[PDB]
Amino acid sequence: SAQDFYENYEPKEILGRGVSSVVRRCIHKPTSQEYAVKVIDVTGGGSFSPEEVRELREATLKEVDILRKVSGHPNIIQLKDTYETNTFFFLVFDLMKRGELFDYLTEKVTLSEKETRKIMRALLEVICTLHKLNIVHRDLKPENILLDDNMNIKLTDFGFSCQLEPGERLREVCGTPSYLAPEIIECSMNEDHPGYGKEVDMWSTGVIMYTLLAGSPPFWHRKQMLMLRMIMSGNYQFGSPEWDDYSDTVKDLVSRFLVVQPQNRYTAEEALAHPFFQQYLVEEVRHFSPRGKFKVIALTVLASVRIYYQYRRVKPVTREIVIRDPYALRPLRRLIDAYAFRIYGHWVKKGQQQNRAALFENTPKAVLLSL
Amino acid sequence: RSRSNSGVRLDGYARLVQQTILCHQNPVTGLLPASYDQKDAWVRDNVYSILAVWGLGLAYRKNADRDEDKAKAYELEQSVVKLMRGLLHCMIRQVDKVESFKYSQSTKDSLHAKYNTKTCATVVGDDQWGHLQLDATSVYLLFLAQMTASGLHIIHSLDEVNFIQNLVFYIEAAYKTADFGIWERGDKTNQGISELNASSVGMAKAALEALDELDLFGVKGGPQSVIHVLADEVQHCQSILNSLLPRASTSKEVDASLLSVVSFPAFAVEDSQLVELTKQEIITKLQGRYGCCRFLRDGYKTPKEDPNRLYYEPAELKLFENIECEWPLFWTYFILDGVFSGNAEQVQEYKEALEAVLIKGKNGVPLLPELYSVPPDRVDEEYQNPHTVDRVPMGKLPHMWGQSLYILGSLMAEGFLAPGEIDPLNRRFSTVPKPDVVVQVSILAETEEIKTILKDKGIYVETIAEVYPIRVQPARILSHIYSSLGCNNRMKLSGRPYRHMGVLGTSKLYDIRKTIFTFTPQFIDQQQFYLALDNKMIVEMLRTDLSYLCSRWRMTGQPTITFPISHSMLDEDGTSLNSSILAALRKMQDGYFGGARVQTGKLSEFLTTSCCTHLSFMDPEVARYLDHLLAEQADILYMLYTMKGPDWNTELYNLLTELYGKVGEIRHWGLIRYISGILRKKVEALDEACTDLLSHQKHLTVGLPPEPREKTISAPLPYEALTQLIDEASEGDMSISILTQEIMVYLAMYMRTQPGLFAEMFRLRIGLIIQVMATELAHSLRCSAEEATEGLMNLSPSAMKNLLHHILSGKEFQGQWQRRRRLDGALNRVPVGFYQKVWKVLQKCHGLSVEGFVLPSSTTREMTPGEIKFSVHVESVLNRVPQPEYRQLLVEAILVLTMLADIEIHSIGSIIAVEKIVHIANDLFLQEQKTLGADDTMLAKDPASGICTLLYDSAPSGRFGTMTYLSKAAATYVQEFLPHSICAMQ
Ligand SMILES: C/C=C(\C)CC/C=C(\C)CCC=C(C)C
Repeated sequence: SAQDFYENYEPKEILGRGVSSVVRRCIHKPTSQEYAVKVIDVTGGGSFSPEEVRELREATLKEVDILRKVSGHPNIIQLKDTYETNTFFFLVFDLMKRGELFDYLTEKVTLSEKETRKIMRALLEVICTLHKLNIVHRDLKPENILLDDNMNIKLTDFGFSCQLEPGERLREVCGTPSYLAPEIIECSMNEDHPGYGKEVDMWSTGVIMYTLLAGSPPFWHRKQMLMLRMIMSGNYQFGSPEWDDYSDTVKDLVSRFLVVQPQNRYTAEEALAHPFFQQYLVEEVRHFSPRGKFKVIALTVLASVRIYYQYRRVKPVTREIVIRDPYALRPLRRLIDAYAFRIYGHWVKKGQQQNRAALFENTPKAVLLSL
Repeated sequence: RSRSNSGVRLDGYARLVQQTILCHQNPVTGLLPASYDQKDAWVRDNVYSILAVWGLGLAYRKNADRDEDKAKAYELEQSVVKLMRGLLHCMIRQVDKVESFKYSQSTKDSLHAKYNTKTCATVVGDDQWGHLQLDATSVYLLFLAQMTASGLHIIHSLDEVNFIQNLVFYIEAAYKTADFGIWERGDKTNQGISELNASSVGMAKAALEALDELDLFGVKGGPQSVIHVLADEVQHCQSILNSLLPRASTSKEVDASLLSVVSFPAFAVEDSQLVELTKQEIITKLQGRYGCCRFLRDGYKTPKEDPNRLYYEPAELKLFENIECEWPLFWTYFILDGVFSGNAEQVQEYKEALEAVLIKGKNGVPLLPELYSVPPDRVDEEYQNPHTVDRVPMGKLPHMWGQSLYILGSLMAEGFLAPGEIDPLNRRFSTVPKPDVVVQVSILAETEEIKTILKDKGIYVETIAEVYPIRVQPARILSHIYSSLGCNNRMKLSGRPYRHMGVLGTSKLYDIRKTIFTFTPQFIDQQQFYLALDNKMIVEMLRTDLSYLCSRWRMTGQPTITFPISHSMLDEDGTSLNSSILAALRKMQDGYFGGARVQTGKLSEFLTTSCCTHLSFMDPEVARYLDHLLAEQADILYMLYTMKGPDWNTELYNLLTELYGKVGEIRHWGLIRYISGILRKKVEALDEACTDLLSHQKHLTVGLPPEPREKTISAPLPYEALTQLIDEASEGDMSISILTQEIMVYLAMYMRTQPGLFAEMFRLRIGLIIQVMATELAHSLRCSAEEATEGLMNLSPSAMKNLLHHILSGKEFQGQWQRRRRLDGALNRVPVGFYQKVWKVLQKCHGLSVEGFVLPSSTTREMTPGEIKFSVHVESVLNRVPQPEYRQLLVEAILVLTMLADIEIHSIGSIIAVEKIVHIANDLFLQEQKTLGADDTMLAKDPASGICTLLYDSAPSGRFGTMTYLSKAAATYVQEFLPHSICAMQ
């Protein structure tokens, strides 16, 4: 009841908004601890018919279930308790002072390699927990990802999640279009494909990699179905000048999640085993054959020499290179993107007609207007 | 047997007060002259200067067990009564001004700031001085309430009770009235321009709360002597204080007089974060080693101003920077804040700091200098190294205002007085958290047949007749009722003016002539406007109005909103309740709606758990009404009804409110709006609506784009003039006049609830808002502009509000970015700090020219980067391009200089044409696409601007983005003007 809601919490200010759900900050009176409450209008202002009123409850009743199946894990919010009324459904969870990753990705257009590594290190380690418990999300968008004051990822809105029965593969289309895996559309356009399994989350996570490190979705174009053929066919490019400055270890791991065929996809457990997420543990013996020692000393030299060489190569900003090609070189390109999102950062929102790629023009107008 | 040591040490304080303050009290009037040179008594200064006497009298009264220390306590107490009574006679001799100011909040009808200390007469005229100082009457009203609460009998007659009651209406509109303020100079420019200062708004809020249900006769008083204060105006002052702070006004980033609002004596700020943030802002920007500057660029007695000119020219403001006179008065406020807050450290750092600026005089008594001024020779040194040169004491010696709080602070810091004795009304607890209140709602049915529709949907309601003896009335009736509070025919006082009543007033239970009264909230009133005829808007207004209630209720009992369901709130069929209201009603039964706890019930159940205010002035026009109350095609008809002539408003008959009746039932918004224009139906809260937008550091422009016809609102305008300005700016078209004010409500609605949509717009241009809203509703459902013009009249208020939010929030339903640049440069939407970034660039240049209109670097010194006047100068240059889309091209072109300016060490040292950088960028955008395979067809020129239409549609970033070509052409122009350049820091 609503009395049970106000006997423990008091909502102070409005944090965010949604289609029918409102996120509101509250104070827990017994503990005086900051907590977020999401306030879903079940009746939805009267627009919801009794079916949607019932369906939203069943979706919400299910929604408590998954958030009740996963708990105590560092990188998904804890549904502290849930209150249901005839007209609302209150869900109290942790307070994330900073907003979604979309808002952050708007502030910093291109998210740096070190920062994304721990971001997704959590997300992949999030993905492992879901797959080990056999629960797929189907909704892994950055707006579904919440960040706290220490930048820690808090995956949010398992609203589209559903627990696969052991060895069962879904058919319903759930998810905003860009972040849908190729067989999501294929199952939508054919009945022979008997469904998709838990490998769906791998593609959605690999999409964040292209968005975070480049500021654009891997496949984006303004009409709806055209994006889909880029997805199922799987035509993606680490285009220039943007994607050449990043290290090569980035590219391969991006392709692994982005393979169109599900069985060859890079599952979460081995996903964390790719060279990017390797960590330097100080206490390792690391024994090596005499050839192995010789490489290390050679590689230690090869490294030092390399670092001097790479740096010597960086071209200081001069008048001419600005005139010929600003985007080509990193410091000016990241700047143009940065002041691109300060002027029109309000023009990026959730959906298809408001994605971040609308703020980037990487192709000639003629090729864009070819068809 | 002997006097206590407290009495002995008070004698030294008695000598200090007598030798410094009480020896100047006029024998006849009890007033205090400012100084020997300024032989007049200021209302604000006299009230402040009497605090030491009042504190001393309270300190002496603590031990009144002997004849002598009873008598000196009596002297100090009645000397305070003499001054406060003497100041009452000064204002009571200007009752004509008080009566006139209540209805027309003009400077020409304001109580005089200074009076004759010898005869309580006006020394100067209504125009020979800056007289409107709402923080001077409020400092009187606040302490009058406090001194009565402490036991001082100041008010002597019920006529003076009516006068003080009428003085409440005098200071009620402080949130919507511009005034010269605490420093009698208005804005920072000192040019006779009144502005909305937080000191006046804050002071009135505290005075209104201090006078709220206060018996002016003390304990031995009755309901006839009680001052009634409406929390609508009290919390409206809060909405302005929260928006203004930490700023003092739109022209002042900070004022040290805000110490008189955040801590003492106002305590007008309820958020402790705001108090600390504003106090620390004063710390960084104002305090030095000789006090605190009143406000940045003050120059009141700076040796760089001529003491003969009463006004300051615009260029003189930059001459006062960093050499402003410093007043130790504000350090007594910090001492007083520490005593109230309980920061012994604070009462120590500002006590030793003040003790080193106090100038010893007479027989060793400390004198508080009015200000410390920079010696004329040493002005250049403080220009370079701030707040280190030795200053000389100037101005008044002693500053009788500041001297009193110094003694008052000294009295309360050495245990001779407690914060509660100087603040008997407990204003010091304004910062303690207040829990949100449970809003009681009693849904009612206008007729029995509506009760069955609600019952069929499971809604427990009483009919309008079932509530009798409790009888419900429109919010207007309550406004008429208060027009009889403070009426005195002999004193020619007409009571409270007609002001719109919000929920905080209409959510109380009213006891008029022993009959309990509940008044319907105003947003459901349908006769005034058409915002109550959209049922989707009733929920939206109700949703915010409960949210306003729960967080801003400061009365005994719980608020009670009586919500009568009317036939208009039913469906078009007439047998079903509208879904939006239907959802709203069940929402309230479950106990939560709009962030507020709603305890739905019957009006009888809430009799004992509500604010039962007894309206004693009704106890033996509106009284006469209350005495009986206690006991072919429609579209064609307007063409008929407008070709009757200009609306004659008389009986040339052969009452459009009757014609307005059916259209409210059929809810055709295009027709109903036209009737509102031709009947001149006007909203009752546009003057708080404009003020709320104004108080958030915005300038409101209503009217179509051209400047002579588009009028800017920078100061809070009263209800009549603001509406007249809108009507005159309506250039005769009645449809725009309503849409202008209709959008104004929605702008204020979103401003109060979502302040983030206006962070990129510093000037709210309503007039083009209809235009920019027309284009998107023109491109959607593709049609002509005239059809869109007819279309714009046709949407529901909620749809109109949504579509405006569709405009402001940046959500999208020629080209994509052509529609995102015609919507970004037509609203003059600029990134956060862009006006603060032009200042940096102009210091590296000689100017910024747009279409051959220069914005020189002389502006950088003239106004500060954060000055909104500077924002106007950059803005004014940027509207020299008529076409909206090209303006945004100029806008991001300006920033590509900003980002290139940081990289470039050297300065261009000449003019830069922001327009041209787009043009070769258009030219250079041309060449690359030609080389890559663009046809002449796709690269088609914009007829007026000269930019390719594809360049308008091009994305901002990318290899081929608009700001890559403009980061490209912002270098060839620097080639010719700067032959040699050095770029560093990448
Ligand atoms: C490193 C910049 C290289 C080409 C661009 C040229 C820069 C400028 C021509 C002057 C514009 C702003 C100045 C603020 C001081």
